[PDB]
Amino acid sequence: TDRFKGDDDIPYKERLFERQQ
Amino acid sequence: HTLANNVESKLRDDLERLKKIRAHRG
Amino acid sequence: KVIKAYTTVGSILKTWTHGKLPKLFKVIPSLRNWQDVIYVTNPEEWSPHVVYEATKLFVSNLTAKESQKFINLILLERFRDNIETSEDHSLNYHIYRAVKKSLYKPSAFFKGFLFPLVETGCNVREATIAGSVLAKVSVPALHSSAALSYLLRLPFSPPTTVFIKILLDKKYALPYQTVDDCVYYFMRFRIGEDATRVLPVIWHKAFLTFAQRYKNDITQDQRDFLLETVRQRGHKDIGPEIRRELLAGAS
Amino acid sequence: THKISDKYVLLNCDDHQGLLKKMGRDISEARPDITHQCLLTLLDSPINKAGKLQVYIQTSRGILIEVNPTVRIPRTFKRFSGLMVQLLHKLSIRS
Amino acid sequence: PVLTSKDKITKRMIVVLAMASLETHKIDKYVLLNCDDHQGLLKKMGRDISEARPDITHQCLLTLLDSPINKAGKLQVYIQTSRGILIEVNPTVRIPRTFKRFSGLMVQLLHKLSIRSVNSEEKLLKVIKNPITDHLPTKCRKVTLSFDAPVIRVQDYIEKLDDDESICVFVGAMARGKDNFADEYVDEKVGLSNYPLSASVACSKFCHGAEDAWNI
Amino acid sequence: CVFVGAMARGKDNFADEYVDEKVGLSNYPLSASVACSKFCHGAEDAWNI
Amino acid sequence: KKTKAEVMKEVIAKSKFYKQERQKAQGIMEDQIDNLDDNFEDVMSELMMTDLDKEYDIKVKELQLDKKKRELEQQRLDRMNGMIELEEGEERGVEDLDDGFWRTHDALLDQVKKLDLDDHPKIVKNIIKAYQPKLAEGNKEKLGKFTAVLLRHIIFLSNQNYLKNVQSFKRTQNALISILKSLSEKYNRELSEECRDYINEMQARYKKNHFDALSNGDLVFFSIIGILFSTSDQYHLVITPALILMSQFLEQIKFNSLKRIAFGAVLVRIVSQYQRIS
Amino acid sequence: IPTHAPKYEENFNPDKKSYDPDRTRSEINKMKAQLKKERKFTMKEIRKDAK
RNA sequence: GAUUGACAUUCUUGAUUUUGUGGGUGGUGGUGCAUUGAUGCCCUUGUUCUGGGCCCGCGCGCUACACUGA
Repeated sequence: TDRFKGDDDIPYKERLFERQQ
Repeated sequence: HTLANNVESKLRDDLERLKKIRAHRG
Repeated sequence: KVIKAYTTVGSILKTWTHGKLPKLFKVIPSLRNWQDVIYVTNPEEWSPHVVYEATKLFVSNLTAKESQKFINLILLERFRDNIETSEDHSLNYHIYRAVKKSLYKPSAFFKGFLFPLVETGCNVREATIAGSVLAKVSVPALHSSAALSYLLRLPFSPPTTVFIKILLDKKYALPYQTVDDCVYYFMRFRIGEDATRVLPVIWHKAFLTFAQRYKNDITQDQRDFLLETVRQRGHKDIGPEIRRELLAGAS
Repeated sequence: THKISDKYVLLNCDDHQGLLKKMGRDISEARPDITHQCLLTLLDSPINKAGKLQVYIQTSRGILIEVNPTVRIPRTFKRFSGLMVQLLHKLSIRS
Repeated sequence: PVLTSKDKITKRMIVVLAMASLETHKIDKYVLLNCDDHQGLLKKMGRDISEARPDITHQCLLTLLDSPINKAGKLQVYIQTSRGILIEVNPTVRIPRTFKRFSGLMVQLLHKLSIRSVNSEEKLLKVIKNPITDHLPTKCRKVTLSFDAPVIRVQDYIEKLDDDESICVFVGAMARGKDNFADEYVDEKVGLSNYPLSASVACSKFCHGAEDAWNI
Repeated sequence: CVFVGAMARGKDNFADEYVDEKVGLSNYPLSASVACSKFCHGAEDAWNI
Repeated sequence: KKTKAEVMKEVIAKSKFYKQERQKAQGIMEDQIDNLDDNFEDVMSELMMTDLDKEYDIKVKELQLDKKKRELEQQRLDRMNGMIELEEGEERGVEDLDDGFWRTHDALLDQVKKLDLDDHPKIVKNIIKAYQPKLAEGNKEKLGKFTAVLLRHIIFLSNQNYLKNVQSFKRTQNALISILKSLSEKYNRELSEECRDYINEMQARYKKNHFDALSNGDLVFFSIIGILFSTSDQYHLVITPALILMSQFLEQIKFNSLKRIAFGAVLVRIVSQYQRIS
Repeated sequence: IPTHAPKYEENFNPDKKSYDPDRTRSEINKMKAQLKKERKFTMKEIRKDAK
């Protein structure tokens, strides 16, 4: 990590997983 | 992976019947 | 006549959304009275997939007689009415799909939609978008040069000459019909269309870049009197590019 | 912080109209953005990259918050405010 | 304290940030570049996530009022993006201090392009076209801030040459990317400090060395 | 140690029980980030960074 | 709550669109099943039954019988700067510096142009290559094999014997090296593969014998690859195994005679030519 | 200095439980808690009824 | 006999076309100028159907976290 940060998202990942289930 | 969950839901429904035979506003 | 359910069919296929050609319209080219059938059906059937599949089937079944039977009367006026009800005078996705499916009959569709475009007040954006949907695909060469010489030995109009600009800036091959077409346009461009209509670079987009990869089998003396034309027309934007654009015809 | 209902919302000057007067103080000094910018420049300073500091921030409410030199603060302000109440409630956040 | 770029009599200081990203997106939905509120369009269009940051200039605004030679007003800054918008500054400017007000100031990027002060006369932020050497003279020493050269401090670098007309610097603002460092104006690049630095702390290092050499 | 205030406006009397050397960076209006960055860069030049 | 009201409104309009589509589909199926069988009966029971083509025929006969520069001026500097930036990225660049590992076959083109040695053979093969590039629309990998076979044939004809015209043969080989560079700028993808074929060839010869089973084709091969190819990249598939091959050629065997001494002298000249610029 | 990233969760509410990683035991953690508070509620209510 | 809607593998039309080379990659615009007068700048390749966060806290004991270590 030089001059940045982390990044993640909300429950749309669980929404895509529920579309995949 | 499923025995715990369905016996848990069945005993939860059993205690819900215990709450439901009396009035017992929750 | 009809089955007297074509009013119900017209009411549902005005606002149809998803489906294909039914048992009526699958062989309505193979019927005989289908002119009167679709006449009393009154084609306000302007649903997208019905329009696309209907133009698909009767351009699969379009001859010249069939073109003069069910092309001229209502579709030009429908284009005029939708460019009137729109403010920017633009066609739709189903109109674009209809042209993209319907272009591939060579000499019937030209008399269908290209040649009667000059009938009742052609317009700039509409002829530009018509040249767009007519030039996004391949054009047949012999019928293309026929249509070019046809509409240029027809009298002058600005939305027609915009289509002529598009057809000659398509970077297309050259027959002798286009050679003497350019010759009689040279003979018309004296002080004549040059006297009655001043042409700026907007209509000179044909004549700014003309013969980049075109002739290659003819001399440069038609180039010489085109150069005497462009030196008779005083303009600063066009001149010195005419030599290095027009000298491509070797011999 | 302010648990409104819903969940927390931080106290800036710009995140509402009148929660500052609703709590009973002045919107003119509701200033955590200079704290965020000041601490991120102190963290991204080269002497902090060499590790000769330890940054004790504090508020008017008597609390004392130590940050290590090795803290990578989130670069934005929204992620920083999302970290801020995690700090102000859980009192301890990990690597 | 007043200073335009036609102030050719004495030494000035120029800071230019290179290869930024601020070109407003229009979904009447009217937003600028960000990296927290909207990112689905930023990941569908193919642009890189970490490059999208107006927080770099929103935190670089310390260079607007850092220099204590504001009694002469030595500073002038300039930004550069892929669009190519450039911005002239006042050393005693009144900047939108917070991010949401600076971010609401996006019609200045998009279509307004000309803001004026309380007397409706002084254009506080000026968008005159490229280059920069039309405004400052060619007498400005060629350094750009990079990550490979041996470091020379800004105090010694300034106190080397005494009465040249301007000093200049070119800083970079990215996740990682070789900026066009020494092709346009610069030839020799000065390295930063012996640790990986950020844009705001690079500008802080440059201006702190400049004011410590000019002795304020 | 520097007791750098994150005040927007007011008096820096918060540490008037241990702090003696009342010193700043100028008499100019600065930002607090600029004040602490000036002190950290002064520490860099003092301690060979 | 207003967003939820508009959400219920959009969901109601979408449900109405789905109901209208289903009702129209069922009505169209019933109408097309119960209409056409008497629609055809009615349509058959009722008694129901140029100059563009001429100009198209004229233009068709006329077209079937006979059957600026500023952009292209700076295009050369654009491609040259691209070559220079890729050259520097190939100097200290591209291939990751890692991995820690501790229509013929060489005879038919000669049989086709097998009348002369240099001039008429390469001229006839050049005309045949022009005809093959014109008429090779589904076989361009066979054109690549053709270029590799032409390269191999032209290397073993560029070196045979100098009892002939020395100056005129050097003239025609300078022209040959120039046209070989002109085609190597266009085609490389199996030029490198036949270069590997020759590296394996000379390696098998070098393990077979010291120097007496070594032809002079290595000289002209190393010359052509270091004259056409920009040999200033860090690791390449072609030159670097050939670099250590000529390194072992320079420092492996006992150079018993002035022929091998001159071999080494022209090798030192050619390696200065190789890495003059790197 | 070796630098690390602080683990936290967006819109962090202390009253709500944290973001469960494993979906296969998230519901048993929710239910082995709910069950316990509902068991305490029903036992407290029936003994108040008895008294 | 290259190929088009196909009595769901079928006879029913037919020059509208088949494997590769380029270049036009994308004009159906937003925009400064009379209501249509290349006047600066941007981008390229519209559609069958489809979407919800919310009104357990307190604290008493018991237990872990410390070379006083194991």
